[PDB]
Amino acid sequence: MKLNSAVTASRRKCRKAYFTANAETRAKMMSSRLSKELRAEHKIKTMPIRRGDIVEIFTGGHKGTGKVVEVRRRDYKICVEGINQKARNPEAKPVPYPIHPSNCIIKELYMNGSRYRAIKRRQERNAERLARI
Amino acid sequence: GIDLKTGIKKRKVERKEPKSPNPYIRLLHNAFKVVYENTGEDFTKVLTKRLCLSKTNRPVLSVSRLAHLMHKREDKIAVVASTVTNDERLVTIPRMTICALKFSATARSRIEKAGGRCMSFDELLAEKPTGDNCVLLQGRRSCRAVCKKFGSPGRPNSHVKPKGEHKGRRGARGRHSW
Amino acid sequence: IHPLPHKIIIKKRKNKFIRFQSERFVRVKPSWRKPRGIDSPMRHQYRGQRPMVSIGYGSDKETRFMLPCGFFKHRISTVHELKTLFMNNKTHAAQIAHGVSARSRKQILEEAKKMGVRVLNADAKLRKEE
Amino acid sequence: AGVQCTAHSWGPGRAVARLPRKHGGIGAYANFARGGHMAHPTTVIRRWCRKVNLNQRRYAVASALAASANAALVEARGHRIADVPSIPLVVDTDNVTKTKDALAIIKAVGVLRDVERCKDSRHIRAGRGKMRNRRYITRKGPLVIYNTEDVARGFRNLPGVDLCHVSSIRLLELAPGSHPGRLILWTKSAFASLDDVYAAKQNYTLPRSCITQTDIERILQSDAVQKTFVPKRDPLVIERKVDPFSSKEALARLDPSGT
Amino acid sequence: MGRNVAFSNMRRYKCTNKGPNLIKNWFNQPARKIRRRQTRLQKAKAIFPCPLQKLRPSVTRCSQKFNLTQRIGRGFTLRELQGVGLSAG
Amino acid sequence: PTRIRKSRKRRGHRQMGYGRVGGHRKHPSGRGKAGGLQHKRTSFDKYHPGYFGKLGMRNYHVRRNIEYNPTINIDKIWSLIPEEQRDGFLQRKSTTEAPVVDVTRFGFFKVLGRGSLPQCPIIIKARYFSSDAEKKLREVGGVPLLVP
RNA sequence: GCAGAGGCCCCGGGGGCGAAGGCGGCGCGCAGGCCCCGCCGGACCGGCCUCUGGUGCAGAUCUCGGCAGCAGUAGCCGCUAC
RNA sequence: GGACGCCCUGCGGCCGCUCAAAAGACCUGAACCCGGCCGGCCGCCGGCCCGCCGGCCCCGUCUCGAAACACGGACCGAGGAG
Repeated sequence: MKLNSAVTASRRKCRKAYFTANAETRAKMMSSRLSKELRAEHKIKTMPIRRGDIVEIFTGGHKGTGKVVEVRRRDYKICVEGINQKARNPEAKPVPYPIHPSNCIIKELYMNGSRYRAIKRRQERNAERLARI
Repeated sequence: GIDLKTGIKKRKVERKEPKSPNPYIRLLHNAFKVVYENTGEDFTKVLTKRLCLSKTNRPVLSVSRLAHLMHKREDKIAVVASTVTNDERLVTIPRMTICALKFSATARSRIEKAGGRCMSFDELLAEKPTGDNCVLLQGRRSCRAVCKKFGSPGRPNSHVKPKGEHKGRRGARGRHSW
Repeated sequence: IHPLPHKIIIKKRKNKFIRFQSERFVRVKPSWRKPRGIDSPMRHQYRGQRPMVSIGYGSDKETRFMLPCGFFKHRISTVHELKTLFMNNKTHAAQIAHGVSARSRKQILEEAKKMGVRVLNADAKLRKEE
Repeated sequence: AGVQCTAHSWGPGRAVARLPRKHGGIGAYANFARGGHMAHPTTVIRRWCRKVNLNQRRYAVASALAASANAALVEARGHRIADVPSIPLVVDTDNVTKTKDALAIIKAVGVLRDVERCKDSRHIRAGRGKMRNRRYITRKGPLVIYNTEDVARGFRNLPGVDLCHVSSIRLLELAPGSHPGRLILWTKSAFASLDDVYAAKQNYTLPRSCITQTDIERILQSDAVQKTFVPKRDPLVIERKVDPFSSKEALARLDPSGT
Repeated sequence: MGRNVAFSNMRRYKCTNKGPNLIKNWFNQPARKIRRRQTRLQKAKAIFPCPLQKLRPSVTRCSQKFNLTQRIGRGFTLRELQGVGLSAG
Repeated sequence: PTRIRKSRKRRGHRQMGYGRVGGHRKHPSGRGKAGGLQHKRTSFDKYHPGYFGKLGMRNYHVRRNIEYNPTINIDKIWSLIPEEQRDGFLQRKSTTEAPVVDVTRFGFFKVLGRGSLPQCPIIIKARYFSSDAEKKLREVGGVPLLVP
């Protein structure tokens, strides 16, 4: 059970948080498990999804691997490259099938310079936790 | 079709069972009713019905009443279908066997200190079920304050008292007041 | 699949005791309601009126609740619940509940087949092979 | 609610009904009206809390604990007691600070089947209970009463297990559903201090024990009661009316000489 | 309906729907105990050695109904103080 | 509560137990105990004698503590002695050492004589005493005594 | 019978292998009602014990929403006119 | 959020497409009411193969007494009072 009474277990209040979250919270909420190779490399279980990330969806329709090309935060869904809806005619624009970030596992990350710093910041806080918090 | 109202005074309801949720009372009523059915003794019929009576019908008998009631017959076991409450006013209680549905803590101690026995209805059923050397004793049923105020205060032959303070002189100062 | 011999089931009224004036208006539903009006022809039971529900219409206690196959009904929802019918319920029979899915109905029916318990709805949801 | 509208009755003579109506004739301020006040609105002044005397609120706990000592009652309350070595069960358990270790004690003492029956039970409740923060229902199982131990940290997450200190035992935990017979795992310290808790209940004498149903059948079956029993007189033979005149034999029962 | 009924000494509810608010609900009881404990705990922390309560005298309960019992009173008289040789300060 | 109530069993019965000829109307007999000397005189006379009038001297402020006089009886003096103490006192008799019971300490001011003291000298200390109290107390051998 | 609460539903109640509901049709009950079956539907639902009620409709010139016959009816006849 | 083909002066039809499903401007889709096809001859209760015979005033309501030429009520759904 939860001993911090300051937090809410109300279905209505919690759902409002998800539906109406600030962008900075929406981004963390949209996170995906790193692959076991990346877990050994960066020593972090999950990273928030970015645009340039190779991802393997283990979902039911559209299971596959792809690089994210669009992150739609308002719908809370990401669009990898490759995974698309069936096209009515061959001569038509391909529509990406929106996939939940939770339905996919990251295979490669866009390291940037802020992402390197963020992995370091988390690694330090995780080490302090591992030292008997 | 059949005139069956000319001489019939109508069914009269009685407590054929104990309305008590208390298991022990239901278990003893069934126990003594089975005895009464098998052995048709008045003592077991009166006990069977006494167990089914309501709390208002069954008043407490004190250890000073039972002493006085059993003064001539200390040997006979005094069967009460309610609770024995001690009377501190009787400094010295005499020794007797008593069997009651309940006994107050002071009344269990006083009788035991005297050398008397506080038996229970289960012990009576085991030892003297039909009721040999036993007397069924009862408390005063009209002792209830509510019983005293039943009637029509204000009527000439009431001898009752009004419910509430009243504090006025009309009808209360005499047969001729009012 | 065969019950105890039993005594002929006699039903006092086949029809269902429709409420009064339920034919005239859709708003009055046919569920029986005691007629309770000052000038109610039904409550006065005048000639030609509908019949009135009474305990006289009650069926024989010995054959009451019995289904036309001579068996009584116990509504089973699981294979553990086939333990009521297992405890020597030679008189009763089993009905599987409507919620129970065809996956579970197959398991329940196999247990019943071993016990010899008769299942009233044994064709239910058996649509070809899933 | 229902009374912020300004509605006054249009009155007799407009071929309308006589209920309060607003400016356009919309019905208002009435239980039947849409947007009207309730006929008798709920109030917060209802008595929510009932009163129980200490003596009876101390009989309830004691009788519930007595039911816990009764395996038959504990099985009837739905607990899996087949492997539990004794009921009541007392287990020495130094502070257990890890759920894995707590489960290992539960597996050894045979309470695990009950702890599992709770885990598997997790389901979504039917009704608006789901909406009103009561979404998941899990069957209630072991109860761990503790004293002088930190066994709480270890058993808290276990599913269906509730933990209470001997000093403050709760009847609602003792009799979940108003049904006596919770499986209680007593820690050695708690069970050996139970008599101290009752002794420290000041002027309280535990309700005196009474007889059981089994003991009154034995007492009724005792020879003393059986000796008092007298054999009942033989009953009337009712028979059924027959026409005696037609049958020689039927007349013979009533008129032997004539036939 | 009547028969012998003691008459009521209850007063009719006043200001029931409009007025000062003459209803005190006690749902704030469990949480008032908590607030009051915390205030005492915080005041106690602010003066650790000092007790929260000052010594107050033993005084006879007033009236003939409680003459022979004693209760705590507001404070010591200046004669009681001179018996121990202590000024009011 | 609500489920096991009579008004739940009156559904479908219209009037709800109040009668066709005269139904539940608001305040048919009036509001309150109004009508005592007029329309309800029969009730206020049959069951309320003394309701109307004035009967005594009026004290503007009764002083509840000067008025309070608690009473004991010659029968309950010995229950005030602790039980372990009482038995020794009873056998010894001891005119030399008989148990003084200050009823004032136990909360009582006047000693009445409802029943009977045991036959052992006692000594009872009280603000006031009845006549048949002192007679019963002094027959037992005890002395009525007054305490400040 | 309804809607909620605390329990129970012997490996942990029933459910996309189809919930509630809707529509028809059996059965059972003196009846209030209950059950099942087919079909439509597309995520929830209970039996039993204990508990709580804003708990059951034919009426109120009842409220609000829909809507019939009337009825292809009465009418679309001020200001000269196309 | 409707592929393509066809016929349209066009409006729009059609075929089908996307989808698990049109769920197509929207979940389920009731009752009243209505149209096509399709039986039947017409309300209730009782008997029988089932259209004949026999019984059958309009309920609620106050009321001595209501089928009343007393009152309220077109219909249906939801809400609606110890």
